[PDB]
Amino acid sequence: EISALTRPRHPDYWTEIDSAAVDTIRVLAADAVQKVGNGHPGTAMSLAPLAYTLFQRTMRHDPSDTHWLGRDRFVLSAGHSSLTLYIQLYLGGFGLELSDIESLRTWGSKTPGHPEFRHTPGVEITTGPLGQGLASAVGMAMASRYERGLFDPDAEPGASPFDHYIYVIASDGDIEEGVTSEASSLAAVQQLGNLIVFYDRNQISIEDDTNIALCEDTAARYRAYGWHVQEVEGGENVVGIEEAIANAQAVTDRPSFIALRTVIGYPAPNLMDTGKAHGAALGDDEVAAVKKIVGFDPDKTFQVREDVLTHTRGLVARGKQAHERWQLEFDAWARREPERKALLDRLLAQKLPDGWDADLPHWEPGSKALATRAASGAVLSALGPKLPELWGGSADLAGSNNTTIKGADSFGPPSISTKEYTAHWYGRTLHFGVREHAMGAILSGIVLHGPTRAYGGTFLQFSDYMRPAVRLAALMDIDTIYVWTHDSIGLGEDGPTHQPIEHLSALRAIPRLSVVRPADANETAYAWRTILARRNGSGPVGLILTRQGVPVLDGTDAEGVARGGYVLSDAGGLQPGEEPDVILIATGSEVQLAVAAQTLLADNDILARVVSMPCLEWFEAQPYEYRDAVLPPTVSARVAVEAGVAQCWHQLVGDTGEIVSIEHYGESADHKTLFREYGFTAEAVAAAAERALD
Amino acid sequence: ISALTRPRHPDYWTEIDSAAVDTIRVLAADAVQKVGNGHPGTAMSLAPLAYTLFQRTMRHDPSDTHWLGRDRFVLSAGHSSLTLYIQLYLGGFGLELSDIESLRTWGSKTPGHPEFRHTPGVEITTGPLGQGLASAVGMAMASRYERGLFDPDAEPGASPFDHYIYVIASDGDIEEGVTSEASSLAAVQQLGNLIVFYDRNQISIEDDTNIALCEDTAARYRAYGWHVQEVEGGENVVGIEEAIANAQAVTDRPSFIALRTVIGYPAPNLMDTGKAHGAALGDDEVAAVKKIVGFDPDKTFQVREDVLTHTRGLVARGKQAHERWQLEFDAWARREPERKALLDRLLAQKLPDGWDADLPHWEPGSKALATRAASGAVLSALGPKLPELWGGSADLAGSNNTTIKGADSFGPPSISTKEYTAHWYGRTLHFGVREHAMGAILSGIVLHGPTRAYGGTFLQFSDYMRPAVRLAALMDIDTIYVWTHDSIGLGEDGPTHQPIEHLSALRAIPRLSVVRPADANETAYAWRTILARRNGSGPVGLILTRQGVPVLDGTDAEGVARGGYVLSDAGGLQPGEEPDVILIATGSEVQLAVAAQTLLADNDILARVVSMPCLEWFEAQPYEYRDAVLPPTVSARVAVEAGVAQCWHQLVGDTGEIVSIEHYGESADHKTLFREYGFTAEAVAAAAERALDN
Ligand SMILES: Cc1ncc(C[n+]2csc(CCOP(=O)(O)OP(=O)(O)O)c2C)c(N)n1
Ligand SMILES: Cc1ncc(C[n+]2csc(CCOP(=O)(O)OP(=O)(O)O)c2C)c(N)n1
Ligand SMILES: [Mg+2]
Ligand SMILES: [Mg+2]
Repeated sequence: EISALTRPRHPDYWTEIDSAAVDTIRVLAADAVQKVGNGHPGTAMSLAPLAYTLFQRTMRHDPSDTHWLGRDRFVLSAGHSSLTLYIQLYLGGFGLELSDIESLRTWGSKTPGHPEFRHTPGVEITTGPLGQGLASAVGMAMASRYERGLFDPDAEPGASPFDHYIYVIASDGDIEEGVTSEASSLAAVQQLGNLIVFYDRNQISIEDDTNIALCEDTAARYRAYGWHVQEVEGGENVVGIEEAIANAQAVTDRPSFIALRTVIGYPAPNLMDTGKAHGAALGDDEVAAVKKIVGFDPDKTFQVREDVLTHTRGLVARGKQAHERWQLEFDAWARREPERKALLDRLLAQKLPDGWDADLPHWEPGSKALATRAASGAVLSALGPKLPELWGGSADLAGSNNTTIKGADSFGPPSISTKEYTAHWYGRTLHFGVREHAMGAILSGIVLHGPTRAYGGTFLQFSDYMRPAVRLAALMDIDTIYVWTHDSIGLGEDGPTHQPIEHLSALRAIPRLSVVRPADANETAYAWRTILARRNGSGPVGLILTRQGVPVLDGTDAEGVARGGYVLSDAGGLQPGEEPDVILIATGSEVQLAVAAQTLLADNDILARVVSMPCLEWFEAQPYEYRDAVLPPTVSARVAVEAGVAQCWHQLVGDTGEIVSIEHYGESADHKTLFREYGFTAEAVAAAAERALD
Repeated sequence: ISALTRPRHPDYWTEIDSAAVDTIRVLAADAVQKVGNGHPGTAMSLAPLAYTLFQRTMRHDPSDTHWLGRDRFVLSAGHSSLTLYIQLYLGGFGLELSDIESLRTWGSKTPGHPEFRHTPGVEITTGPLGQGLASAVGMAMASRYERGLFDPDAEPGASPFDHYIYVIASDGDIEEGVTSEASSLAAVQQLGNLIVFYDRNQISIEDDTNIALCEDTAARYRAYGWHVQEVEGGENVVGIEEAIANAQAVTDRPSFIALRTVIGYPAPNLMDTGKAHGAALGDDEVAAVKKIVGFDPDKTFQVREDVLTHTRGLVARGKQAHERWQLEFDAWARREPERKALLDRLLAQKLPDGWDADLPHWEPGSKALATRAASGAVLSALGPKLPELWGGSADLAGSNNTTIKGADSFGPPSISTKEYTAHWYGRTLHFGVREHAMGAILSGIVLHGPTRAYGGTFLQFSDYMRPAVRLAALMDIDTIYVWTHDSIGLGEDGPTHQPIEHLSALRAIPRLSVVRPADANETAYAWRTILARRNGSGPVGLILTRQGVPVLDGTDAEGVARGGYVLSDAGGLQPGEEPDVILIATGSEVQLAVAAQTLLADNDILARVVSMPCLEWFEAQPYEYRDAVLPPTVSARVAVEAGVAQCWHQLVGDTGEIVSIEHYGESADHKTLFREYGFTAEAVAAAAERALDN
């Protein structure tokens, strides 16, 4: 029953020491949680044998260089079981020490409740929101193939220094989350041979026994996708685990899924196989009882036998040696491929090739009205050729997002090629399907895996579908790029389910997400330029683009875009010491109203400054000297214009300012009717400027 | 090719029916050609199916679209709105030919995507892919639970409350994560009366689906536990109708029917392409199509009299079905006077006498109590008195306090577990780790009938369910989202879990009321107001703390119901004496407001404390009330909230202060976090002082 599943099956090399190492994992987890009084001990206990096998034996990595280019990557998607990762990091010499384990979940420690990228050496990604790690792992896998395309394409299956695996530990919760279905469905399409996922199937979650909400045959589901699926029984069946792993490595045309049936919190006599093992301290009695069962001293805590540590720390030496062997192959590769090596070096130093931005498109103020999205495609098409690290695509909307670099092929197995798209393994164009959330997660995987630069595209509205991934990117401060088109009622007839209203405010609220909304075709070009150049740091970016055509304007300025907000034209106006009478601040498709109203106000002896604000976050990060030059605090008469809610503009316009906004849902009609009906006209901007003064 | 587009007409089918079908196709083609944008393709290929469902399959009355006993239909592929419109028209539901001629124009009854309440017989707003299907699930669940309340002892199929939910889904719906989650939980709950067609048609916006979709969708459905069947060809009405009766025969598994189809049949050049999906065919293709079907290529919106006469028979059929049904209902009413009284109470949106008589109270100064604990206490107290109130949690019942004490669980008894006994007419919902599906399901429930469902998860994960939440607000229906662990207050789980931008981001959604009780009593008053429907009929997100908070002096039911009210008046005041300063706070930060009020009096500063549990309710109150609470002559204002500042600027104005958190948190206990991030009475007091000196 409970006894059948928790029976050991140790391989031939496995000594008493290995059994002690495992037992050490289990008690360290129980003690670590007991110390702080809250945490997640149960899963760490049952997964000890698996985690042990992965770090000590399965994976290629070097504990003295967690940045080693050629390392296998591990992702703990079940982020609650952070101790699983922390203890291997400690046991194997990765940088964590016993005192870090003893600091679980305390202010500023290297071991927070969920693992954080950059806080701890050896953590490949922040996880915790369930689904995210698995879905991102898919991205990592995809990136490794694309990175292979760029550095060593002609190498043979397995023979490249750039060949490695992505290992993922997922739980029931990961398996239930929609994002995982999406990412898995697409992983199969892309035949990601080097992705190997363990699913800890343990019939437990926070509401205890999973039967109350989970009846599916997950393994069959994965077979349905086109994954390589295996079922292994029992947490202690290291033999079963190791055979599954080798079977998976041998399959190179399908990502692998190994469902491992387990009893949570083994061997806690009373608490195992319960929800309580998942998310609370076991209590002193259950901890003592566990120590007795494994032959540990129930009166001491954080006990680590010298022989155990001496053994596990052998990974340091094994790692070093693997790294030294790998180095010869790499060095050989560098001599054989000086060109591609120079690229690798350019990408790792985060530099761009000379004159990469020389073909940058330009449009003349007054020329034909051009949609900011069409401008983006043109800019992408121009920079493509000059930036091999740039790839990306769309969530089934390539036509509408303008994300296909002109004359680029598609990323995928040739057997997925269609009439419209030719797929090569080292292709450039990404097709995510109608999978925005997985798209988001994938993009974080891509830039976490390596130095490539990927972007993903969909309608602004569906930033709602991918929100948890965007948030996580910002938390991680990594440089993903989300192309969001059809940014307002401007989109017209598709109606209120599609038209964004709250979206810019809600996105601007996310600490560290830069929301970039170019006023016209040239601001667009200057935007990409600033994004790729990394002028404003290394956080995520949402690039907001219109469906409908907008004027090409006078007064646009690269340097000004890169500053976030700048003066598009003062009113003439003007004299030294000549503040303007009123400041109009606008963004994206509403800057043209600011301008036209500046004309209507001069014709009435009112002198208006127009400020284009393509990125409020970049503006706010500029020093006060610059900000007060653009928005002098002595001018209180201010008007903001944006086809979105007022919420995020109040601090900027102050007590006596006005905001021309949309506070309600839209309607199914053409854009011109919509902007008119909702009062997005030069006259309304003018009239607000006038009230701004009284 | 094609044998796919080959007809298979049953034995009753006449020439007329073939004309009826053909009319659907051209009506669709013209209807899009007129306005010059839209989605014609699918509406053409789905014609036979749509025709069969409304004309024949469904039990409904086209002159009472509110008929209690009607089969419900959901077109989850919202873009093919014409498929629903044309059947509404053809079958006498209220739409006329002029409505069809008004597709996608300002204020017409036929917007781009169907809109609940805008058109008679649209059951739900759809358009964001996945939403309709996921909610259909919720509808199915509602019907079961509604049967429990009205006619439980009736026999399988013998109830007037027994009917079906039909759902048309497309490739995009099938790809979307929310669909997976919903489907998976649909099988768990064994929703015998839910029957879904999936238009498997190898086409989406990026042309041929092979570029991003290789899975065997039908297998995947078998894996869940679903009664699956495959039918081949858009024209195979016989296949379709047998599939239909097979599905109705199976009463313990939700049924799924993959229909394989050629998009935009019979458009000679545009069928089977992405261009048939989402643009106007053009004049030639339209012409060509009429020729192929024997229609005048020079006349538009042509509807033969014998066609319409035939299709309109549905009015007559619908009438008699409604009449036969009435006898059973009336029989049922005589047989069940008590349950009829409930149905009547519920339809009139009434609450039983003394329903809020047991409402919990707590004395100011008593043991610190967490606002989530207060919620469960309240829920427990009202459960017995309100049969229509059900719901549960996204695998966090223990942590959300959503189980009504002494309640049973909703599901087949065979999913029962040690912790939860499931009955068919059980009350406690177990969504598992599927927040998005949870959101869509709550919308299904309250759309389907007059029951009142709530759903629970951590505030953080409103991110996972955002597109469902937003769609609820767009429809203005009275869903309820219990969001617990509202801030850094949640402690050691860390920055992936701690909400920062969420209150602001959620407040930004037009029509979502974000209710954050200050203490256990406010919590009780909040529920009272939500269930009373005092503030209208839209969605509510109820924000609750993980950690204990003081029971405060000056809480007031009437004030909560108003959204924002005066909690205390500084001690020094005279009549017509404004306070020196106003402290406005919410939820767990009100205690700081108070405690800084004491520190400010001890310094001869007279401060008003305003609790603002719901800013949207406060904003909806007349200015007389608002100015009574927040007199415009007092500029010296301070807001306090453990979230971002964004939503608070308009309220505190130019010279006010905001005590906010502008960055991500940290993994430590809650007291350390509030201290480190400046959430103390002193910091509130110091900010009051600066405001005065501005
Ligand atoms: C999207 C999301 N929803 C909810 C949570 C809260 N949560 C953390 S772990 C968990 C379920 C635990 O079950 P399982 O995934 O089986 O992990 P186990 O305890 O077996 O290792 C939940 C609901 C979360 N982190 N992310
Ligand atoms: C969540 C979401 N993402 C994207 C869209 C935009 N969109 C509308 S339909 C569609 C895909 C069209 O293909 P499919 O659903 O298979 O419809 P078909 O052409 O077969 O009728 C997309 C991406 C949407 N409406 N909702
Ligand atoms: Mg589990
Ligand atoms: Mg399709």
